[PDB]
Amino acid sequence: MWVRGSGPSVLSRLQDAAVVRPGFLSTAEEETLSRELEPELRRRRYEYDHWDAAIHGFRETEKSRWSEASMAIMRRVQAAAFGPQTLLSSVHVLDLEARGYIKPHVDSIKFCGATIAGLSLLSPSVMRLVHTQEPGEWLELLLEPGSLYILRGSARYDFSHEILRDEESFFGERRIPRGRRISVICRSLP
Ligand SMILES: O=C(O)CCC(=O)C(=O)O
Ligand SMILES: [Mn+2]
Ligand SMILES: [Mn+2]
Ligand SMILES: [Mn+2]
Repeated sequence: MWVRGSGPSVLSRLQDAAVVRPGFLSTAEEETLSRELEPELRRRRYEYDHWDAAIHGFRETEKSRWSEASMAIMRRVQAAAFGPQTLLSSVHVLDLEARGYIKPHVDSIKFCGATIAGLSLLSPSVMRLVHTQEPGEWLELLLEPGSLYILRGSARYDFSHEILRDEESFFGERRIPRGRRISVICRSLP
């Protein structure tokens, strides 16, 4: 079980809209990614936090030039997550510290398209999707290293997403300890 719903209603409506594929990436693929990004990210300071920022305890980069092994993975993501849809010119790499987390938010409708897909690296975390009008409507998705999640349609427009902080990091009743986490985010264009 990598998904948990607030009821079978939200589960029915989002079965093809909020998708997780654990084991999308192989060990080699995970490491290929770690090797390439680590020195690029390590050149940056974890940013000053802002109460009014969705993301906390983070540093990031936008990557558009890839080695051939990495390019192969992006295409696999592209093939699995996007229809006949155009991708943004760059890919978002997010690096969260163990004490870092992401607050509830909908990814900007001006600059993001209908599909968001993301790979998680290094450490397990929990993405919770809560309905923007109804706090009672939610899903939790368990994101282990090497997993690809896809959020599209209703899961991308009508729900918020967030990556729970360590103290609040529960998949159901199970504790998911938070460590440092690298994520690689592909977004469709408007
Ligand atoms: O790491 C992730 O998958 C979350 C990325 C995200 O929500 C964002 O940067 O808007
Ligand atoms: Mn920045
Ligand atoms: Mn987001
Ligand atoms: Mn129980």
